[PDB]
Amino acid sequence: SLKGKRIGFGFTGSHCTYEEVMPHLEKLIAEGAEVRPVVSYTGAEWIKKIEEITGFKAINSIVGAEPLGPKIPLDCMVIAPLTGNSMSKFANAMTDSPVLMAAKATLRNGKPVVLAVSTNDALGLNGVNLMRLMATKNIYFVPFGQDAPEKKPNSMVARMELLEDTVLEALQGKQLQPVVVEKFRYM
Amino acid sequence: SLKGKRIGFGFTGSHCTYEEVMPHLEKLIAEGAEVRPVVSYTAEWIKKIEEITGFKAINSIVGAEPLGPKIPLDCMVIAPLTGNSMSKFANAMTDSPVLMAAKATLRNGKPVVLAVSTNDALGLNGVNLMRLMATKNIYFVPFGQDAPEKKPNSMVARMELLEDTVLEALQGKQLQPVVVEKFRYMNL
Amino acid sequence: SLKGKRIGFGFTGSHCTYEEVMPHLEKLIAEGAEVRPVVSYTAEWIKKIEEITGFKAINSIVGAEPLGPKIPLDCMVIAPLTGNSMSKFANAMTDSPVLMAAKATLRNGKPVVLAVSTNDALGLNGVNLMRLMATKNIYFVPFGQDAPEKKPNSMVARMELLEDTVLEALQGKQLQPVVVEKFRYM
Amino acid sequence: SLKGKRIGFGFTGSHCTYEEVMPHLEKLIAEGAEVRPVVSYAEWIKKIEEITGFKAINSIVGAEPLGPKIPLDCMVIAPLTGNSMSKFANAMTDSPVLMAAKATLRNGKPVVLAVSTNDALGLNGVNLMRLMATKNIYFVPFGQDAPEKKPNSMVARMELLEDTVLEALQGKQLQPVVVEKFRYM
Amino acid sequence: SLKGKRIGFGFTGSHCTYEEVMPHLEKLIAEGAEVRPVVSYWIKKIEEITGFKAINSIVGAEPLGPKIPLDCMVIAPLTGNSMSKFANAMTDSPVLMAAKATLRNGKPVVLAVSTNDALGLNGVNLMRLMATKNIYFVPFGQDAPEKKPNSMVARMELLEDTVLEALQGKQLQPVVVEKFRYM
Amino acid sequence: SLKGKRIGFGFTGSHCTYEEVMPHLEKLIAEGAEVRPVVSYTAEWIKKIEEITGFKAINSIVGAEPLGPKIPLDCMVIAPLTGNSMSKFANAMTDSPVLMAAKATLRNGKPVVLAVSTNDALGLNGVNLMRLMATKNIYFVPFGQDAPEKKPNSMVARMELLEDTVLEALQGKQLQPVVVEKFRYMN
Repeated sequence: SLKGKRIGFGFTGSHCTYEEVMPHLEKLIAEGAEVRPVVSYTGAEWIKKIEEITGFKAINSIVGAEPLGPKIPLDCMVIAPLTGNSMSKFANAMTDSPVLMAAKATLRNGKPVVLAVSTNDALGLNGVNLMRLMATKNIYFVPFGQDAPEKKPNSMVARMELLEDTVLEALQGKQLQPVVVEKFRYM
Repeated sequence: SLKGKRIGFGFTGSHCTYEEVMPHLEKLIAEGAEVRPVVSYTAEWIKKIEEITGFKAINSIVGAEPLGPKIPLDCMVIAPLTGNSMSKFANAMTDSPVLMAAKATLRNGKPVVLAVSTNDALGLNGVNLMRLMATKNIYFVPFGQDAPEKKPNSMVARMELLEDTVLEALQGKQLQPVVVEKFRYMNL
Repeated sequence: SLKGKRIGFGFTGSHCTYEEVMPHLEKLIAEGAEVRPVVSYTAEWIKKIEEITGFKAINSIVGAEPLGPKIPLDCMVIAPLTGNSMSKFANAMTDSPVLMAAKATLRNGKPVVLAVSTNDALGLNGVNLMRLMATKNIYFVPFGQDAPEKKPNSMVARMELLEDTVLEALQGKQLQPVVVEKFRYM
Repeated sequence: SLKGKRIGFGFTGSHCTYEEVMPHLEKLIAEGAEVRPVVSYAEWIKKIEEITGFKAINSIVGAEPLGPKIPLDCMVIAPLTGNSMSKFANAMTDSPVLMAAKATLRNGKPVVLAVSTNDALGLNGVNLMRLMATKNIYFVPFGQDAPEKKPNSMVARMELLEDTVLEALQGKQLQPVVVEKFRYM
Repeated sequence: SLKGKRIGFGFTGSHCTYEEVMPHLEKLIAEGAEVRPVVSYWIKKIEEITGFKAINSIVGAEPLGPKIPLDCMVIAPLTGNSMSKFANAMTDSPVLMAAKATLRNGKPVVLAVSTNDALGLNGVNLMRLMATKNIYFVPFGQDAPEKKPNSMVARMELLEDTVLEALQGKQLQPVVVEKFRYM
Repeated sequence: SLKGKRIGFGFTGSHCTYEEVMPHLEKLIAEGAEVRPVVSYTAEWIKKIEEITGFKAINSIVGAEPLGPKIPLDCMVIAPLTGNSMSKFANAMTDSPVLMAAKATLRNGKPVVLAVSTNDALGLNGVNLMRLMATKNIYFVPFGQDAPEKKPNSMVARMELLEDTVLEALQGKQLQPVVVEKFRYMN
C-alpha cells in the first residue's frame, strides 16, 4: 500500500522512450499515492499528458527540485528509466539535473530512491557505478538483467513490470528479490 | 600575510547564498590581497564584487585557462563549494569557470582552499570529500555537521575561518582542527 | 533494548589496547544481551572476556563463518577498529576472524557497528571510512580528531557512545551527531 | 579448442568446497588440455595432483615463473572466494593463486573466474564489476544462488566453466554472463 | 590495413587547437578508411575532407551503435574533462556518446590524451581506462616536466600506428614515452 | 643535504632483490644521514645492512610503530616497492613492518619516497599508482616501461635516481621528469 505516500517520479534520457512507464504512474495514483513528476528538461506531448494524469506541474528545474528536501519531502523517489549517464552522475553525487537534485533531496532525509536501470554499458564502465549504488544506504533497484546478450553484451535493463512491487518493498526498507534476473526472456 | 598574494575567489551554486562571502572579499582586500573573482555562471552584486576587487569576474572556462600560464594565483578559494562542484572537482572535471580556475592552480602546485557545503557529505559525497582531503595542494576550511537531526548527512564549513585557512594554506599547512562541531557556530 | 539480542564483539590491533572496552562489554551483558567475543588473534584479556561473557572467543575464520547461517548476530560490533582492518572491511577482505564475522553479519542484512581508531583517518584511509559510512547496514560510533596538532590526520571514536550507537543501529539508524570534537573528550 | 592448451587451475577458500569442481577439472583434461593446479596452500591436494599429472604450485615463488619462463594459455580460478576476488581486483599477490593470475595478465593472457561470495551485491560488488570491465578477465556466468536466504550472494554456474574457457581463449566473454543461478541448484 | 574500415573521429576542447590532427584525418582517408567526424560542438573543411556530416548531437551519435557501427572510434585531442567523463561512463556530448556506442559492440576506442592534471587528480581516471576492455592510448608522456609538472600529452604523430594496432586488439608499445623530447 | 636527516629504508618482495640497493644505503650514509632499515620479513645479506648502518632492522609491525611518536623520520624510502606492497599502501593497509613505517611517517606529514617495480603497473595496479602520485607527502623515483614488448604492463623506477628523489622530497618537491623511458637505462 502506497496509499497516502508521496512518491516522486523522474524521467531521464530520450523524450519518446518513456511510453512504457505511463501505466506505472497510472497504477501508482490508482493505488492511492500522490505522485510528483520530475523531468530533466525545462511540443512535448508525452509531458503534456503526464501533468494531466496526476495533479501536479512537472518540476523541471534544479531550484524547483530543492524544496523536496525540506518543504515537500517524498516518501520515495523513483527514477525510471535511469540512463547510463544519470546513473553515473547519481553514483558520483552530481546534481546538474532536476531529477538528480530530487534524488539527492530524498537521500537527504534518509528516504528511499528506486532506480530502474537501462544502459548498454552496465557490464562495462558503468558496472562500478551500478554496484556502488546497490551497496548504498536507502537505494533500491527494480530487478534487472541482460536484455540482449548477443546484440548488446554489456547491456542491462530493469523489468519495469516489477516497479510497483519494488516501490512497495523499498517503502519498508527492503530490496525486492530476486534483484538479478534473466531479463532477456521477458522481452 | 595575505598581503600582496594573488587570490582567486570562486563561488558555485545559488546566488542568494553568497552574502556569506561578500564580506570575505572585503576582508581579503583590506588585508592587502589582490582578489580575482571567478563565477561559475556567465545579478548586479557582480558589478559590486567587480568594484570591490577591481577586476572583472572570470565567467568562462576560456577566461579561466590563463590562470595557469599567464596570471598564476598564489591561492584559489572556492566558497561556497556545492556538492555538485565538489564531486566534479574530485573527479577532475572542468565544465565551469571555477573548476577550470581550480585546475589551472593545481597545475602549478599551488594551494586550493575549499569551503564545503552539501547535504550529502556523509552520504554519497563522502568519498569525494576524503579524496580531496588526501590530495596534494588541497585544503579545507574547517567543517562539520550543521544540522545533525534535520540534515543528518550534511556538512558545511565555518566560513568565518576562511581567511585563517588560506593563511595556513599559503604555507602549505592545513588549519587545525579541521573537523568540528559546525552546529555550535550557527548564530554569529 | 539490548535485551534478548545476540551481539557480536570483535577486537583488532594490539592486545594492550583493550582495557578501555572491557567495561563496555559488561554494560552490554548487564543490559540483557548475549555477547559473542571474536578475536583477530588465535594473559587474562582473553580468559577474562570469556569469563565475563558466557562464551569461548571465536578465533578462527572457520570459527566465524557460522555467524552466517547457524548463530546469526542481531548486531556486530568492532571496537577498536584499526586502520588496517577498516581498509580491509571496506574492501570486502576477510583474512581475519573479526572481518569474517562482520561479513557473516552483513550477509543477513544485520547492522555492524564500528569504532574507528586510526592516525590516517583523514589521509589515505579517509575514502575507506566514507565508503563504509555510505554503506547499507554499517554504523559508526561518533568520532573525530583526537589530537589535531600532534596527530593531524588522526580520528578516534568516543568509546563512551558505544552502547547508544548499537541501540540506534538495532533500529536501522545512525546515532547523531556522528562527527564530533573528539579532542574535548580526552 | 581446448586440445593442447595449458590451463592453470587455482583453488581458493576452504578445501572442502573443491569436490564440486573436480568433474569440470576432469572435463578439461578429457578435452585435451593440460591442467596445472595451483593451491592457496593434504588428501584432497594429492587427488588433484593425481587427476592432473602435475604437482600443484603452492608457493608465491613457484608461481612467479608462470610469467617469464612457463606461461599458461589461460588461468582459471574456481572457486573464487570474496576475499581473493577483492585482493585480485586490487592487485595484491600474497598467495600462489593470485601471483599466478598476475603472471598470466602479465602476458595479456586470459584469466577466468568462477565467483562464490555472499557479499557480491554488497561491498564486493564494486570489485566484481572492476574485474568484469578489465582487459583479459572473464567470468563464468553467475547470479544469485539464494535470493531470500542470502540476498547479496552470487555464485557461478560451474557447468559452464569449459564453455567460458573456450570463449576466453578467443578473447571473448561467454554470453549471457548474468544468469538466474538459483534456478539451477 | 585501414583499408575498408569505418573510423570515427571525435574532437574535444578548444576550437583552434585542431591544426595538429587535421593532416591525420587525411592520412586515414589516404589509407582507405571511411571517417566519421564527431564534434563536442574548420568544421566544414573536415566535412569536405571526409565526405560526411559532423555528428553534432547526442541523438546523432546513438546510431553509431546499432546502425552504423564503427570499427574504431578515435578521440583526439582528449581533454582532461572528457577523459574523466569517459572513465566515469558519462555521455553528455556527441563524442562521449560515440565512444559508448562503440564499446557497446566490443570495438576499439583510441585515445590521445592531453591534460595538465594527468599526474594529478586525473591520474586515476587515465589508469582506469588503460586497464579497461577495448581502450587504447596513443603513446604519451610529460610534455613539459618543469613548466607543467602534472601534464601529459600524446604523440599525435603516432595516431595511425595506434589505430592500426587497436584494430588488431593490440596496444602500441611503448605507450609511456618522453613526450618532452619530441615537443 | 641528507646530512643530519633520519631516513627510513624499507625493503619489500624477494630476498635476492637487493644486489641493487646496497650502494644506496652506502651513498645515503656517506652523505651524512642516519639510515633506519626496515624489512618486510622478521644468506645474511641483511646482517650487512644492519652492519653498514648502526641499527638493527625493524622487522615487526610493533618495532615500526615507534617511527611515529618516538623516532620520527625525515623521510621514509621504500625500494623496491612491489606491486603487492604498492596496492596495500595505496589502500592504507599496514600488515607489514614496512607499510606500518610508511604510515607512521605520513602520520607526521613527512615524505615517503617510492621506487615502483611491478609488471601490472599499467594493468590493475595503475589506479593505485596514480592514487599515490596524487596523495600528500608521497613522491616517486622516476619510472617508466622497462620492457615494452616483453612486459607491456611493467613499470620500474630508475634506481640510479633514488638519492636525487629523496633530496627533492625533503624539500616537499617531486623530482622531474617523473615519467621516463626506463627501457633506455638498462645498461
